[PDB]
Amino acid sequence: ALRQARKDAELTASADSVRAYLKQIGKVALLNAEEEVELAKRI
Amino acid sequence: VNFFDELRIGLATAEDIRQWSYGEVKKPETINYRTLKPEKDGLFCEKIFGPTRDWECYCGKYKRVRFKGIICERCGVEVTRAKVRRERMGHIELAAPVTHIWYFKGVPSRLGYLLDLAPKDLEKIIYFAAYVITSVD
Amino acid sequence: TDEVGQALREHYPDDNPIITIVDSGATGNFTQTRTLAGMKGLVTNPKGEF
Amino acid sequence: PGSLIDRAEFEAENRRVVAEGGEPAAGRPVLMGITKASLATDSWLSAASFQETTRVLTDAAINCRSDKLNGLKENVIIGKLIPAGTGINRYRNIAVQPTEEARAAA
Amino acid sequence: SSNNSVPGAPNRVSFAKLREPLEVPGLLDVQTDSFEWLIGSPRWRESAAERGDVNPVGGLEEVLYELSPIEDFSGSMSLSFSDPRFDDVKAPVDECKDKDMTYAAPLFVTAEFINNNTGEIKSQTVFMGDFPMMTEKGTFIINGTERVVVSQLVRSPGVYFDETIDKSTDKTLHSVKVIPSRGAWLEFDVDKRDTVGVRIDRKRRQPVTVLLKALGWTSEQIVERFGFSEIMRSTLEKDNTVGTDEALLDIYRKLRPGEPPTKESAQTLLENLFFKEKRYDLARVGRYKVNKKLGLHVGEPITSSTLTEEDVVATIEYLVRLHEGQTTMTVPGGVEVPVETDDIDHFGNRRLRTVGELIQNQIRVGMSRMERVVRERMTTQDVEAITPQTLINIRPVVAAIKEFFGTSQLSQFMDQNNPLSGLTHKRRLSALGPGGLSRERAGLEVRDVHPSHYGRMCPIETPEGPNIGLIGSLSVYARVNPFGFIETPYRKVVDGVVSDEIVYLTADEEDRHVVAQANSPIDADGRFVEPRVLVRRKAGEVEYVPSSEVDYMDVSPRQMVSVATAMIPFLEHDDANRALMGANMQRQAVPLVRSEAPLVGTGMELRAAIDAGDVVVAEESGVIEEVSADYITVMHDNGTRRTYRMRKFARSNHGTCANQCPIVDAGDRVEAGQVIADGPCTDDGEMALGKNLLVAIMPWEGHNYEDAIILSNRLVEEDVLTSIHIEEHEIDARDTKLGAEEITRDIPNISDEVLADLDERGIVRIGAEVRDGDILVGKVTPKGETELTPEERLLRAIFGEKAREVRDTSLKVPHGESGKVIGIRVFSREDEDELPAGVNELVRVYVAQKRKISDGDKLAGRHGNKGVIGKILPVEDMPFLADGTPVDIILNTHGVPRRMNIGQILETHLGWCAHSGWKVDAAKGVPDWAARLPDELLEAQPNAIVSTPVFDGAQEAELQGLLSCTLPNRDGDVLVDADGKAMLFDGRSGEPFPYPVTVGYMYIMKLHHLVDDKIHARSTGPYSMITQQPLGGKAQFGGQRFGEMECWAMQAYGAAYTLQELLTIKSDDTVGRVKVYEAIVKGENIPEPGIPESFKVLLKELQSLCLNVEVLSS
Amino acid sequence: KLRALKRLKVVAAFQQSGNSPMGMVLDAVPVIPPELRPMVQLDGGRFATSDLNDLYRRVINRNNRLKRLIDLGAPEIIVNNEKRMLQESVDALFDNGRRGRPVTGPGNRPLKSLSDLLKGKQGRFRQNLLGKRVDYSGRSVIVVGPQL
Amino acid sequence: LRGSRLGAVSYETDRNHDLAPRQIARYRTDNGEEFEVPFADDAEIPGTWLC
Ligand SMILES: [Zn+2]
Repeated sequence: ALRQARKDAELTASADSVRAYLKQIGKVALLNAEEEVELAKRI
Repeated sequence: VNFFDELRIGLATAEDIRQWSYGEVKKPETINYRTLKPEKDGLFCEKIFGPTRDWECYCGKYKRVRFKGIICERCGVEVTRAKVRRERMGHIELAAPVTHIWYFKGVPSRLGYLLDLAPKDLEKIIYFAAYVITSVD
Repeated sequence: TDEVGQALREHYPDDNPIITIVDSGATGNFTQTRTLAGMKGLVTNPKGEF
Repeated sequence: PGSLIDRAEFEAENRRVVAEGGEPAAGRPVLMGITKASLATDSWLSAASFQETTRVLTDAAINCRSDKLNGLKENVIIGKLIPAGTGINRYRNIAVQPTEEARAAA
Repeated sequence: SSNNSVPGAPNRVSFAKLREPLEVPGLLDVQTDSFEWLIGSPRWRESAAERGDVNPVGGLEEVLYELSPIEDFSGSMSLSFSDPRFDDVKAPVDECKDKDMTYAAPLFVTAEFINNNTGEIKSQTVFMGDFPMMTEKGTFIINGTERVVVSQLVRSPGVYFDETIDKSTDKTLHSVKVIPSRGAWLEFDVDKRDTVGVRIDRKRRQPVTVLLKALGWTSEQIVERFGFSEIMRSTLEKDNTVGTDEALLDIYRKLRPGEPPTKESAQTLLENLFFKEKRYDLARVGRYKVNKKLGLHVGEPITSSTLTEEDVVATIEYLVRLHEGQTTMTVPGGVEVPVETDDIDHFGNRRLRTVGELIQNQIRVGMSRMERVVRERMTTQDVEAITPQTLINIRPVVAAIKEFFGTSQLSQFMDQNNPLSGLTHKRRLSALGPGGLSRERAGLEVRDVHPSHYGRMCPIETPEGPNIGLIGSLSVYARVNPFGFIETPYRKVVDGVVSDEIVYLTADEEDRHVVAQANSPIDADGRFVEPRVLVRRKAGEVEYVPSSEVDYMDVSPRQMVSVATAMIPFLEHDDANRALMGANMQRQAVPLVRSEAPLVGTGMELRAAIDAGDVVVAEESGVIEEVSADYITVMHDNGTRRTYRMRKFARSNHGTCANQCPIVDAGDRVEAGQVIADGPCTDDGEMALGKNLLVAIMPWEGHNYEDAIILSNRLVEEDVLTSIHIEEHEIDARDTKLGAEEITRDIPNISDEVLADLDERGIVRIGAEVRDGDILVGKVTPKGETELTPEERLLRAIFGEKAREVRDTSLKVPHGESGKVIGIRVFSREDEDELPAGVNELVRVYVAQKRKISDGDKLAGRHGNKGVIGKILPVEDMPFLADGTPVDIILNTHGVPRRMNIGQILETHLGWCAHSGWKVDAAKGVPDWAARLPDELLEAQPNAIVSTPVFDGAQEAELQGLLSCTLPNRDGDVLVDADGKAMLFDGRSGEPFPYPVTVGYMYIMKLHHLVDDKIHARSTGPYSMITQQPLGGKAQFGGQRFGEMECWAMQAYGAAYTLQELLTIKSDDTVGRVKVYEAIVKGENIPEPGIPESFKVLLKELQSLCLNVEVLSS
Repeated sequence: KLRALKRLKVVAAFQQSGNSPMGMVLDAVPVIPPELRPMVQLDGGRFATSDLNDLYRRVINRNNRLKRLIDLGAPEIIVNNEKRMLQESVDALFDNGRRGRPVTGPGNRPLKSLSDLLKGKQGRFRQNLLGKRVDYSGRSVIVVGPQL
Repeated sequence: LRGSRLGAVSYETDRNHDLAPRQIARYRTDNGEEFEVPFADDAEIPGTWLC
């Protein structure tokens, strides 16, 4: 229902392409300090 | 020279485009701000497109018609007339392939008919919104 | 309008310069003479009606 | 099927195709408007300069349609002599010499 | 009779049979009152107190109050504005005009920063910027130039219910467009089926029930509100969605496509779009329109500029009852309103954004930009260290004002050919511009004359070009409703006694009530005479009501007409096309050197000059102390003296003279409001755009063939039609890369013969006559070092002359121009004058010429006749009367009957009657025709001025009677018989013409379409930039466009080589044009054309688009 | 049937002549000669671009940035966004006003691409090619010459 | 509204009857492309050339 409409809106054209880039970047969330330390040690 | 009889428009290829050009513009500059002379490898470069003045190279090595049809060894601009700046073309070597807009967007879409793809979906392909499979085994 | 125009037509002499110009074929139809003297007639709506 | 082609070309193709095995293509006369008749011409320069320049240009580029430069518009665009009036070869190539009797008189 | 007002008037006898209850208003009130409403001037304050005292509020106050307060997202602080206030202007009008500085005054605003959490007020007086100020004449002065803000007709915000028919169904489909200002629309439509579409923001319709449940109406409340409505209950069944939030989510999906919906977001966004006023504001006019159309509030003040649920549900129910075919309708809490469709062009729905509204809108958008900046910097800046000085940024506001007054289609260049054009450029309504329809978007139905234009907008005067109906002008008596509508005066009649209580109505009250006609028999008591009376109803119908239901009456005739059109005598005899032409070309006359007043005219010759501003008016009564050609010093009754400065030979905005010479003497006593000095086209107070010329109406020798006009040489000898045209040339000595140029006498190669006129330091001496191509400003620039051609080197050394590294670019006067040099105005950086960046010395030279009349200049009377002058005959070969007086011009007869403009005939006849003077010998009573003539008209003097008002003038019988007795000139000689014709003698051959010919005195102007501005030629000149075509426009040499149609015309002839020439070797063959010039000079044959530089540019562009457009040779 | 007819009108077009359909996609973009997109010094030391220089500058900027991104080593998201902008810049260069919004300049004025110079009533194809300003010409107001 | 391309047109007349003699050099890229450059005779030949 509501989640179905969410998934339907997840697949739209978005001809602006800045809105498309924003919906693309919306996929990945933030991180906090300890995982930053872990990533730095790994790299 | 006249003797014009036919004009044949046609889809140009990359090998034709980089055969038309006399150079490869690779810098987004036009004119030096202070001396008001075109930049090297820019959108107005004398080496690529021809001399701004008549029978003069960029460093002024060869300033006479006696020196014509030749290229100055240092600055690289070929010494000729100044009307060649209206005719000589350039080219840009793209680092990634791009699609022409006339054969994708103009209804009826020609890429769509050639590939049997819907434009509502072809737009999702060529603007990096959806994947396609180029080969399945 | 028709009958006013007919009365005006039968009233004028032949040497009258307005009707002399009109009847010569030089310029102008008789309706302009009818509007000059007599009756303007029926005038149209902005939509097209009368 | 459904495509529109010139009557002369249709007849010529039928004369060619009655030989080498005979089969006729069936054709029906059509009355088309002036816009579509003008746009469906043989020369791409004139049609492109008329109307709907983008689509005419792109489908002419696809078809590789070679113009032959024989109308009164494509001869105006490229600046050479038009094929009407004093431009046709019947009048453009007149040899003018003084007459024999008056050449002898001179 | 006469005028009986504006002291110092010429005694101009009037043919006005009726009375004039209301004098014409202050003609320029539409500009001045609007601007002082914007400012909040005390005169406007007391006028508003007289006419609506409850809310005396200026436009700056409104934008400031709607702006105040400004809070951050935290809500812990706020910023507010109050008390707009002006200083005096920094410079007077004339100094502003001379020194190219805009006429402005600073704006001071009291800003207050308030903190919430700790609590302080930071009050200041922030300089908001210079604000342009309108002068006394209704014009702004920007950058020295004079500009006029033209009032704009727009479509007022509100509710507009309209219907269409569907030929596929034959049903009436009704709809509404609730159009706000800067908001989002919503349309409620009834489609082909019996459902109702509620399309909100342009996107894919809606049934009502979704929107009703969105606001919070359950199905039971929808039944209760819409029970009788069959369509509404059908859509309630068709709802296919139950639950308010179930409708809200669908609305959010339809309105936010590509957004994750949440309950709070959908709950708040619908309120945001229509109820949160920051993104939705239908203005004061829109609120008044909606609550008057729907009758929601009656006595309540105008507030809450957003919508409300009551308004929306009332709109829906109004639509459904209007589809039901109801007549009236009561909404709970409001008085009932009639159910009707609304006209898109009725003046109750078409409002007028005047100059004040436009400047207020521009200030509003500038304040919006500044508010965005200020609320950005409220947060980033540290608290307890700031003040409104640090927060306010005035650059976007002044940028918005400067962008409005310069480079906007409504901030038009002031058009001064004659004072009348100055008056009529103002008081002009334009329906095109920003926020209005453009000419390509303009339909045919907007360009007509709705029957609501009567008394609010003249149906005659519109531009004849591609703007007909989009540009018109206000009526004479029109006044502007404070809400932007156009009121009109009317005389109230109660129970059949015509009172004098003049009441102003807009178009709506003109619909409700019923209107009579001024030319009706009032029996000297306010009482009508005949019961059966000419009357207008609501929808433009004309009927015969009895003389008991008439409640309102027109103030006067000529109320429907504009200012310029009211100055046409015998207008009611002219056709509307030729009247339109006469009105449009009455504003194009040029100021002559003499400017003699017309013989026959109207009452608007005097009041269109004292109001236009170009006539100096004695401010307060007194005696003249002293006069000159430069100033008038008046002695007021109480001590004070005042010096009125003139404006001698000042250039207008179109090159015409603007002389002002006094008409008072050293001992005369003047009263307040009296004309004290005539203007460009003024004569003893009243307008004079042309001259009175002796006119015959015969076709003479084919020179007056097809609108051509012949003149006497008499008009050339005595300078009757002769204008003084003043042209302005300018040149600046800027900076450059190689150095700096200098205005000097050290010019490169030119003989010292042409340096005689120049003074010691460049520019010419004052009064030195110049021809085309002469040197005006000696100015030379550096060039650098270019290697010479060898033969130039040899030729230089042969005469020993040096390289002369500098290059001359002097100010040469352009081709086809001559005349004296009046004045030289020179700026400099050394005097510390305001010059743009990188400019050292500016100088302007004013070159004037006395343009006489010639063959080709355009002449015209007041009734749409017009023509180029065919031939200037000598005085002897012109048809002269029996007394030897030659006629001055000869019009054609064949243009008169077919154009239906016989007013020029009548104006001719009365003209002669006004010149010879009449005397009605009332020995045995008064003759029958002269019974209703006013007194002191039974006799008149020679050259006595007269006046016929527009729609009550000389009757034809009265013209016959006046023409019967036209007392002789000097001998016993009645030259013009009772018929109005005379026996002309052929001045060329000698024999008298066999038939009598119409002669009279006609008033004719000189239009600003002179030959010297139009004649143009080019053999070779400048060339265009990207394409190598010749330039054009006559500003350069320029060439004529040999367009596509001429190409077809030459193809049809079979002309091949001429077409090849005109398209190859005269336009684009870059190597071929030098060849054709060489071949012509050397006498050789014209070279064969090559390929044009147009086809090659096309080829290179086609190759640039990845299209291999190759040519195969053969 | 009808879909087959419309497709074959494009498929058979590529089969009859010698055009490979590879030219539909683009690898090297040609640049119009400088004098057809001139940079002129107006009187007053100003400058006037021909409005194609900005589009070419955008294309070169995005292509060079893509080259640097790929050479350095960049994530899939950034590289794909850069490729999409390269596509949009080329699209704007060839035809403005087709996909998305018209690429605007100062004053919110749409830019003039290569298509907007061929197209239009004022484009080369219609006029400035059929009708031209001409030398050896003049104009004047006219009067009647009844003795000629 | 004057304008210039920041260039100068020389009104010189073609002198094809004699030009300074011009030598011709052949440059080659890495990928097998050949280019011919008519360099000046009394001039140095740069082995590395932008082709
Ligand atoms: Zn060099």
